Amino acid sequence: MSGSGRGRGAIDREQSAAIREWARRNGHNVSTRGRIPADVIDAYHAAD
Repeated sequence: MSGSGRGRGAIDREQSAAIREWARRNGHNVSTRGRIPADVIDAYHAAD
């Protein structure tokens, strides 16, 4: 989201699966696209 200069998103708990599901939940282009977009990770973290 936004286009943050290294927004990052690393929690010491597994978030990667949830990022993908949250992405799917929002209808983002993940799973249909390879990897997880860092911008999507950032979006996941920014999205409250």
